[PDB]
Amino acid sequence: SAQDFYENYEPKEILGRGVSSVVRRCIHKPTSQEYAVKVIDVTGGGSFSPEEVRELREATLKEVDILRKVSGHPNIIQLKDTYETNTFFFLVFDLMKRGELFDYLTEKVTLSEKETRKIMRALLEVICTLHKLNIVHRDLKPENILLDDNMNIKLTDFGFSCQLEPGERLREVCGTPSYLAPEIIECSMNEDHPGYGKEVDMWSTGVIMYTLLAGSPPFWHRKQMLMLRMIMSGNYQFGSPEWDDYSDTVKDLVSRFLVVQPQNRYTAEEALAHPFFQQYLVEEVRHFSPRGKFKVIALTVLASVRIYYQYRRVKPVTREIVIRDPYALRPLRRLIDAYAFRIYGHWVKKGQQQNRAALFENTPKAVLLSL
Amino acid sequence: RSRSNSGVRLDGYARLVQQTILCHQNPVTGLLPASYDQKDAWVRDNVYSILAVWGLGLAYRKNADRDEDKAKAYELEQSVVKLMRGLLHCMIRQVDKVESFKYSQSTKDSLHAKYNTKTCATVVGDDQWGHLQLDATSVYLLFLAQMTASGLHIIHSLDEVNFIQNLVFYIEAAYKTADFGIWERGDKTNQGISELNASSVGMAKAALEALDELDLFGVKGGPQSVIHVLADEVQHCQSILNSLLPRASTSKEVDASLLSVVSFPAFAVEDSQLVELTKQEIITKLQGRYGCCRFLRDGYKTPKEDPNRLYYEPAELKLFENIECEWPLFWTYFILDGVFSGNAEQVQEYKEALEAVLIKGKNGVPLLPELYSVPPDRVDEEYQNPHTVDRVPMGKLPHMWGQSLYILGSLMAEGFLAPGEIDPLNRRFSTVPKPDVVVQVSILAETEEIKTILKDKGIYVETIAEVYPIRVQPARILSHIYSSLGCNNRMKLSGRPYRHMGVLGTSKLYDIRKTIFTFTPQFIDQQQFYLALDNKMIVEMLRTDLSYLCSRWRMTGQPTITFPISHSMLDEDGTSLNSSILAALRKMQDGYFGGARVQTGKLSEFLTTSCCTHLSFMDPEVARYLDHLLAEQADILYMLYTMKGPDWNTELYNLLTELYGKVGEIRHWGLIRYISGILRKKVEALDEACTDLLSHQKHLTVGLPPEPREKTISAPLPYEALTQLIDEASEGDMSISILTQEIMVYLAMYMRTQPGLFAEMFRLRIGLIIQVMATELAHSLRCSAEEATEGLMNLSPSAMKNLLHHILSGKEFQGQWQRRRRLDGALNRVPVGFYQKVWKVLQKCHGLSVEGFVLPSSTTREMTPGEIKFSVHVESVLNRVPQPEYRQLLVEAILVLTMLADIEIHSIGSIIAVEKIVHIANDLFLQEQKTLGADDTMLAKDPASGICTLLYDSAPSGRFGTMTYLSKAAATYVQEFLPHSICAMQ
Ligand SMILES: C/C=C(\C)CC/C=C(\C)CCC=C(C)C
Repeated sequence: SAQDFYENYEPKEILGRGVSSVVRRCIHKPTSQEYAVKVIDVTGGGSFSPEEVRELREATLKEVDILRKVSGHPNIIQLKDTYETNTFFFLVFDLMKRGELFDYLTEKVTLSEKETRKIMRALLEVICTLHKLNIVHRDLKPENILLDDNMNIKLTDFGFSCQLEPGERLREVCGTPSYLAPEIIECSMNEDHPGYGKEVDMWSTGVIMYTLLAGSPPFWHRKQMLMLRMIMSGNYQFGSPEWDDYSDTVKDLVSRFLVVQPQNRYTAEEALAHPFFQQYLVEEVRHFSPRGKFKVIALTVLASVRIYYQYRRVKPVTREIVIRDPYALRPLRRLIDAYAFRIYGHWVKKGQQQNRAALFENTPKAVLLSL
Repeated sequence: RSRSNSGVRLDGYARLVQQTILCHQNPVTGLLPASYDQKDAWVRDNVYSILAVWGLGLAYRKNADRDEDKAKAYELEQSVVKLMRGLLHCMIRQVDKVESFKYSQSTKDSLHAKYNTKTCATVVGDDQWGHLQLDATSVYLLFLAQMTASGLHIIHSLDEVNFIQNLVFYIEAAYKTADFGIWERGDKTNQGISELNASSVGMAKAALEALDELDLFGVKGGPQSVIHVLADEVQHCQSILNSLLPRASTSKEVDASLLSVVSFPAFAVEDSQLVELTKQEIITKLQGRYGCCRFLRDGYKTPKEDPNRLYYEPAELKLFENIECEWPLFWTYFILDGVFSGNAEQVQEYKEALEAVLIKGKNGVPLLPELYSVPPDRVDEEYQNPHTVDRVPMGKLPHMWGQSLYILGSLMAEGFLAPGEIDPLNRRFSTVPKPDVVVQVSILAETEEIKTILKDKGIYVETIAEVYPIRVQPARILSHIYSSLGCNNRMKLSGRPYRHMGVLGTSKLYDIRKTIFTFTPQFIDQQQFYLALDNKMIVEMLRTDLSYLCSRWRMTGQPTITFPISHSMLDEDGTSLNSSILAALRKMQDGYFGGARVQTGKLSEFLTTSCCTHLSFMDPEVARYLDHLLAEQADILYMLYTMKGPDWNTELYNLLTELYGKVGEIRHWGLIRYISGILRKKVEALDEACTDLLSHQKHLTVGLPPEPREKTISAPLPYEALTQLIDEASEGDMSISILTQEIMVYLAMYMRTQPGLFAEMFRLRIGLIIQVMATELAHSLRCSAEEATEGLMNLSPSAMKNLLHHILSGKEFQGQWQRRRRLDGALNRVPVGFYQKVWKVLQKCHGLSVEGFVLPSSTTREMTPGEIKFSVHVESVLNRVPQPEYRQLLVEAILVLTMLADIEIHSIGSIIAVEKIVHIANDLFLQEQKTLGADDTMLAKDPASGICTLLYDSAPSGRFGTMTYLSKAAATYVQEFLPHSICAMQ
């Protein structure tokens, strides 16, 4: 009841908004601890018919279930308790002072390699927990990802999640279009494909990699179905000048999640085993054959020499290179993107007609207007 | 047997007060002259200067067990009564001004700031001085309430009770009235321009709360002597204080007089974060080693101003920077804040700091200098190294205002007085958290047949007749009722003016002539406007109005909103309740709606758990009404009804409110709006609506784009003039006049609830808002502009509000970015700090020219980067391009200089044409696409601007983005003007 809601919490200010759900900050009176409450209008202002009123409850009743199946894990919010009324459904969870990753990705257009590594290190380690418990999300968008004051990822809105029965593969289309895996559309356009399994989350996570490190979705174009053929066919490019400055270890791991065929996809457990997420543990013996020692000393030299060489190569900003090609070189390109999102950062929102790629023009107008 | 040591040490304080303050009290009037040179008594200064006497009298009264220390306590107490009574006679001799100011909040009808200390007469005229100082009457009203609460009998007659009651209406509109303020100079420019200062708004809020249900006769008083204060105006002052702070006004980033609002004596700020943030802002920007500057660029007695000119020219403001006179008065406020807050450290750092600026005089008594001024020779040194040169004491010696709080602070810091004795009304607890209140709602049915529709949907309601003896009335009736509070025919006082009543007033239970009264909230009133005829808007207004209630209720009992369901709130069929209201009603039964706890019930159940205010002035026009109350095609008809002539408003008959009746039932918004224009139906809260937008550091422009016809609102305008300005700016078209004010409500609605949509717009241009809203509703459902013009009249208020939010929030339903640049440069939407970034660039240049209109670097010194006047100068240059889309091209072109300016060490040292950088960028955008395979067809020129239409549609970033070509052409122009350049820091 609503009395049970106000006997423990008091909502102070409005944090965010949604289609029918409102996120509101509250104070827990017994503990005086900051907590977020999401306030879903079940009746939805009267627009919801009794079916949607019932369906939203069943979706919400299910929604408590998954958030009740996963708990105590560092990188998904804890549904502290849930209150249901005839007209609302209150869900109290942790307070994330900073907003979604979309808002952050708007502030910093291109998210740096070190920062994304721990971001997704959590997300992949999030993905492992879901797959080990056999629960797929189907909704892994950055707006579904919440960040706290220490930048820690808090995956949010398992609203589209559903627990696969052991060895069962879904058919319903759930998810905003860009972040849908190729067989999501294929199952939508054919009945022979008997469904998709838990490998769906791998593609959605690999999409964040292209968005975070480049500021654009891997496949984006303004009409709806055209994006889909880029997805199922799987035509993606680490285009220039943007994607050449990043290290090569980035590219391969991006392709692994982005393979169109599900069985060859890079599952979460081995996903964390790719060279990017390797960590330097100080206490390792690391024994090596005499050839192995010789490489290390050679590689230690090869490294030092390399670092001097790479740096010597960086071209200081001069008048001419600005005139010929600003985007080509990193410091000016990241700047143009940065002041691109300060002027029109309000023009990026959730959906298809408001994605971040609308703020980037990487192709000639003629090729864009070819068809 | 002997006097206590407290009495002995008070004698030294008695000598200090007598030798410094009480020896100047006029024998006849009890007033205090400012100084020997300024032989007049200021209302604000006299009230402040009497605090030491009042504190001393309270300190002496603590031990009144002997004849002598009873008598000196009596002297100090009645000397305070003499001054406060003497100041009452000064204002009571200007009752004509008080009566006139209540209805027309003009400077020409304001109580005089200074009076004759010898005869309580006006020394100067209504125009020979800056007289409107709402923080001077409020400092009187606040302490009058406090001194009565402490036991001082100041008010002597019920006529003076009516006068003080009428003085409440005098200071009620402080949130919507511009005034010269605490420093009698208005804005920072000192040019006779009144502005909305937080000191006046804050002071009135505290005075209104201090006078709220206060018996002016003390304990031995009755309901006839009680001052009634409406929390609508009290919390409206809060909405302005929260928006203004930490700023003092739109022209002042900070004022040290805000110490008189955040801590003492106002305590007008309820958020402790705001108090600390504003106090620390004063710390960084104002305090030095000789006090605190009143406000940045003050120059009141700076040796760089001529003491003969009463006004300051615009260029003189930059001459006062960093050499402003410093007043130790504000350090007594910090001492007083520490005593109230309980920061012994604070009462120590500002006590030793003040003790080193106090100038010893007479027989060793400390004198508080009015200000410390920079010696004329040493002005250049403080220009370079701030707040280190030795200053000389100037101005008044002693500053009788500041001297009193110094003694008052000294009295309360050495245990001779407690914060509660100087603040008997407990204003010091304004910062303690207040829990949100449970809003009681009693849904009612206008007729029995509506009760069955609600019952069929499971809604427990009483009919309008079932509530009798409790009888419900429109919010207007309550406004008429208060027009009889403070009426005195002999004193020619007409009571409270007609002001719109919000929920905080209409959510109380009213006891008029022993009959309990509940008044319907105003947003459901349908006769005034058409915002109550959209049922989707009733929920939206109700949703915010409960949210306003729960967080801003400061009365005994719980608020009670009586919500009568009317036939208009039913469906078009007439047998079903509208879904939006239907959802709203069940929402309230479950106990939560709009962030507020709603305890739905019957009006009888809430009799004992509500604010039962007894309206004693009704106890033996509106009284006469209350005495009986206690006991072919429609579209064609307007063409008929407008070709009757200009609306004659008389009986040339052969009452459009009757014609307005059916259209409210059929809810055709295009027709109903036209009737509102031709009947001149006007909203009752546009003057708080404009003020709320104004108080958030915005300038409101209503009217179509051209400047002579588009009028800017920078100061809070009263209800009549603001509406007249809108009507005159309506250039005769009645449809725009309503849409202008209709959008104004929605702008204020979103401003109060979502302040983030206006962070990129510093000037709210309503007039083009209809235009920019027309284009998107023109491109959607593709049609002509005239059809869109007819279309714009046709949407529901909620749809109109949504579509405006569709405009402001940046959500999208020629080209994509052509529609995102015609919507970004037509609203003059600029990134956060862009006006603060032009200042940096102009210091590296000689100017910024747009279409051959220069914005020189002389502006950088003239106004500060954060000055909104500077924002106007950059803005004014940027509207020299008529076409909206090209303006945004100029806008991001300006920033590509900003980002290139940081990289470039050297300065261009000449003019830069922001327009041209787009043009070769258009030219250079041309060449690359030609080389890559663009046809002449796709690269088609914009007829007026000269930019390719594809360049308008091009994305901002990318290899081929608009700001890559403009980061490209912002270098060839620097080639010719700067032959040699050095770029560093990448
Ligand atoms: C490193 C910049 C290289 C080409 C661009 C040229 C820069 C400028 C021509 C002057 C514009 C702003 C100045 C603020 C001081």
